[PDB]
Amino acid sequence: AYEWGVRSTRKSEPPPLDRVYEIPGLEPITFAGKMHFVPWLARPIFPPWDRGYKDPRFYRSPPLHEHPLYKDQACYI
Amino acid sequence: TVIVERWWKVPLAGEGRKPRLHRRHRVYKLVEDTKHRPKENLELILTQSVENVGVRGDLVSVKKSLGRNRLLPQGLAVYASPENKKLFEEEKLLRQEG
Amino acid sequence: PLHKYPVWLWKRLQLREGICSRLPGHYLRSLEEERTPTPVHYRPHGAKFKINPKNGQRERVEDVPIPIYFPPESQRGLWGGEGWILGQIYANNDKLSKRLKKVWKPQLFEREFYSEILDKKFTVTVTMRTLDLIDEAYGLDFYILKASGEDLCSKFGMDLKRGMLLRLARQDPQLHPEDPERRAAIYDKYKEFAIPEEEAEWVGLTLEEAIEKQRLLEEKDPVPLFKIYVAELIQQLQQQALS
Amino acid sequence: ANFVSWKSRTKYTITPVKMRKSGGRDHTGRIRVHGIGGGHKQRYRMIDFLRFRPEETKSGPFEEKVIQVRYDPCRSADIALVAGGSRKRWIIATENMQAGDTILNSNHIGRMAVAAREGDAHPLGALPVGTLINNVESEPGRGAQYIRAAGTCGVLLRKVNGTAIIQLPSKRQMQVLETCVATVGRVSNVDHNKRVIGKAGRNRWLGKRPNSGRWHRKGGWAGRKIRPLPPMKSYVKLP
Amino acid sequence: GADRMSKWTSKRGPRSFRGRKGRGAKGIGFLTSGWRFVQIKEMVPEFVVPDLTGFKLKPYVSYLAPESEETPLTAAQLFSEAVAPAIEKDFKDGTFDPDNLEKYGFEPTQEGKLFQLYPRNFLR
RNA sequence: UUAAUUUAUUAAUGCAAACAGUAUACCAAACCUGCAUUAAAAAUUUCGGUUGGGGCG
RNA sequence: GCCUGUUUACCAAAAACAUCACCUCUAGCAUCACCAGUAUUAGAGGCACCGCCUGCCCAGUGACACAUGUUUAACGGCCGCG
RNA sequence: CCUCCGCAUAAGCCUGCGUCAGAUUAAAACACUGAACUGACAAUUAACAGCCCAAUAUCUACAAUCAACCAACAAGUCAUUA
RNA sequence: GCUACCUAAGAACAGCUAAAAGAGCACACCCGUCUAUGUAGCAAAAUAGUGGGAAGAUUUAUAGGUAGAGGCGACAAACCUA
RNA sequence: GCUAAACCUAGCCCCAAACCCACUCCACCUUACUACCAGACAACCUUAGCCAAACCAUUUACCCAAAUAAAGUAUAGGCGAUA
Ligand SMILES: [Mg+2]
Ligand SMILES: [Mg+2]
Ligand SMILES: [Mg+2]
Ligand SMILES: [Mg+2]
Ligand SMILES: [Mg+2]
Ligand SMILES: [Mg+2]
Ligand SMILES: [Mg+2]
Ligand SMILES: [Mg+2]
Ligand SMILES: [Mg+2]
Ligand SMILES: [Mg+2]
Ligand SMILES: [Mg+2]
Ligand SMILES: [Mg+2]
Ligand SMILES: [Mg+2]
Ligand SMILES: [Mg+2]
Ligand SMILES: [Mg+2]
Repeated sequence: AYEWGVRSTRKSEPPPLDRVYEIPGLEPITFAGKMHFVPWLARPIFPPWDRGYKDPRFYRSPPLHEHPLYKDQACYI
Repeated sequence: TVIVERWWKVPLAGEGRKPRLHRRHRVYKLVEDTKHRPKENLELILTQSVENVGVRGDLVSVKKSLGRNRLLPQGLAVYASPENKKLFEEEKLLRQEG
Repeated sequence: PLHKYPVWLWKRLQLREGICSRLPGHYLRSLEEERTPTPVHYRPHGAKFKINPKNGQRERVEDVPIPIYFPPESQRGLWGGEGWILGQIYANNDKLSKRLKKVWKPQLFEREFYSEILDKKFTVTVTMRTLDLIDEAYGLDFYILKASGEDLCSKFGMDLKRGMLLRLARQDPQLHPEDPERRAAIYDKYKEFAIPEEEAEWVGLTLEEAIEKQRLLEEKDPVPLFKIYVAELIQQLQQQALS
Repeated sequence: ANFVSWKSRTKYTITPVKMRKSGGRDHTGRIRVHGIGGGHKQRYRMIDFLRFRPEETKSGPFEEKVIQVRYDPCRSADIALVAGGSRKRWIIATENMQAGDTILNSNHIGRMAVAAREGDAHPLGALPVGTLINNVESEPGRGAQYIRAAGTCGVLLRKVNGTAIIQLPSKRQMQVLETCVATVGRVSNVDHNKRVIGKAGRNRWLGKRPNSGRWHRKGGWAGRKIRPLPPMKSYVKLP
Repeated sequence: GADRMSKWTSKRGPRSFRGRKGRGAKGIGFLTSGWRFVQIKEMVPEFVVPDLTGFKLKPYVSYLAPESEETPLTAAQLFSEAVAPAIEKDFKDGTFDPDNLEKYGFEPTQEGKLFQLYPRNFLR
């Protein structure tokens, strides 16, 4: 099957992490304290972040697999 | 690793000083490389019984390819170090009693 | 005007300034050591004096290093004492021709190893000299722990060395309980080193990483002056009351 | 050089997507292919070259129905939207295909051959020897790539045991697996070589700049080469 | 050539530049999808002006006022003037506890009350 | 350019290391390294002397 | 010189370069232009419509087969004396 | 007497023939005083164009040319749903 | 940002003959074959017509890309800020 | 005698010594001199060339470790101008 997705147009994959996270029992020394992106070996892993207060201008809707009006069969409007 | 020698010869900038180099010293010349050489076989002591390449007991000098592929990663052979040979010969002497 | 210190002492001056002066002594000594590596791309001379032909007079000979280049692929993987040689090669091995430029490249074999101290397999594009050194050192952990910083020429090697040193110093459970005999045997096999904990954490770190670690250790949010004020006040009242 | 491709649509649709011309400009910006530039604006149509394809919760054969035959400026032949089921996809039209036609997209290979028409499609394992076919594939479930222009067609030669040698329009033989779906008949929009240009305005509208004016001396490759037929290339992977 | 020594104001760019530059005015809202401005009443600086009825203090001082020495008002003086008497009073009797100090005005964090000092939530 | 040093970068080659089966023999797949060759580029250069003005004689 | 047009901005605006017709060679093919195309296609070259036609050659060069050969609308050439 | 001009929009430094005193000197190709000036006084107030769009999945093949006859080819400049 | 090429969204072309047209004359517009004026001129390339096109291989407002061991080239060794 | 001639001080160069500095509030990485919103990609690389040898293809101090004699000695160098 001829796919319609171009690799140059889609989102590129992030580069792999450095060789410091593959060491069991060794914490990395990144730049999470200086609060600016560095040239010196500095690229950690940031945890996800969400907003505690909902904003109408920045509200994301949940997927379709858990809507209260979602059913198994599909209708035709 | 490619072993090369320096041309024009170093002028010897003292014995405790940094050797001063010139742009002409960049020219090298290939003399001998690690490849294109008849390889040698390493000694590995096996710990289990295999086919006709080894046996549990003595040692046999096998090739480097086989040792690095299907002997060391699978835990079928140990290096010929002066530390494990002592316990190996001790176990061999205790196995073959009088 | 003129300068007070030469141009090749500003690094030492900055190290002896303030923020870089709070570093421990062992780290500063390991950084200022600067030792020549082992000859790889050239055969070193036997004795310091060599008798050359054509004339029966002894002359002192010296072995000069080869300026090799270290790409980031060398720092990511585990390479030996080789690299890229950006030199020049004549035509038909004669100086009466043309001086061309030739850059040699080492051979890369993507293999897979198994560290016993860390108990985890890693995919490293290993060469041939590194495999030979591993076979001569009887394992990978011995090759990593015995070779100094001037022999690995890679950041992953120094990271592995520091991790093994921390694992051997902190006595942290490597595998898991229910079988401590294997961990005891592993710790007894690597007992001829045992670098203390206060010195193993500063092995292989660069200058920027060391400065960042020293700043994180010396962070400390500013304590409010109210506590110091009430402490001085209670001390003064106790001193004036107990007398 | 902020050169981004216009092929930014990972879902098949029916609305013609606007395309951007290039004129021989890659990602760097230098002209690498001469003779392209300046033409009439065109709209791209998502043409589905894979003939047999099951719908949602489907598996067996399905019927189709030709609606209307239009024209595609991106190629020489004309396209025709064929509706069927609960979806509509653009496919390549064939010769003698008008409105109100019925075509079949089957896949079950039978014991004997099938005397199909010049509109429906069937695998090569059920077609008689000596049938004008077109839009032949190379791998099972890959898509039609060979013989897709205007009027081009291929004829089946012989069969062995699991392969099917197809005679290409370049007089060259080429075999393929038996489980490959290929259309039957010839492509529409015939007599394309007889299309008289007339003036350079047509070439400028199509988007083709004139050739270089430099007088190049012909080397040794300008002579006629009377060469034999190259051997048949095989795509069947053998262990 | 064009000018270079002069600063970049709002009368130099074309139709696409007049708007996003401005003169440093503080925004009190945002925009929507219909070219409208949604002004929020909680973003405009509300000027709090007290009553000036019974206030007997002129903006100019008389020359008959005697002068005095000048000294900065550091935190130590305010501390010794405010918290020191209360601490001495509660310690001279026998009820001081170094575990809790929130009853003297000290706050361990600034996220509890509204008017925070270090992040400065108030304008001026 | 068929005037001079050379292929520094390709595709084809032969050799050496790297993998895996194979009854005293053959097969050398995809991707790295060095040596020598073939078509394109090229890193550089010069174009001697008298010639009752210079070339031709 | 097929035509319209364009070229030496600032001494030549032309018979000069291009244009449809014709001929030669190369390519069995999916993601960044070529091409979201399939040997009625694409790229590399010579003249440049419609009418009469393109007769010969691999000794020399290159290209293709390595079968001693094919190619000239590939580089070029088609006598003298009595 | 000319109007082969002007008024607006688009691009462009932003105060560049309004008043006052100096007008002895200084720039008008000479003068009055002012499109080649020194200091003070303040013009232009938006409704004009911008400053823009909360997401998850899905939908959009029958041109324009008075678009109603006809006729095409260079196959085309505009829309939504839960 | 002048000029060679490409890309996305726009604008321009009275009137007559309109043979269906990369048709003709001809406004505005694109370029400049010749005469006359000056070469320290209005101008480090101007002034009127005689000029070719002006429904398309035409011109233009905006934004972006192709630069020297190169860019581009309907090939002038033409252009890349006099 | 009109045009016009001279009147010293901002300091300017190198030594010895000394190691020299960087927020009063706001604005400064987008159209810097812009208060306010959802793909995190951005360094780690033989310098070259002119001249000289009457050309030029090998070669030509410049390389950042305190003086001097050794010594311009052995050496390298189309064994030559040179180093
Ligand atoms: Mg052509
Ligand atoms: Mg030509
Ligand atoms: Mg002469
Ligand atoms: Mg003469
Ligand atoms: Mg003509
Ligand atoms: Mg001219
Ligand atoms: Mg012109
Ligand atoms: Mg002219
Ligand atoms: Mg011509
Ligand atoms: Mg002929
Ligand atoms: Mg042109
Ligand atoms: Mg016309
Ligand atoms: Mg006309
Ligand atoms: Mg010419
Ligand atoms: Mg010279």
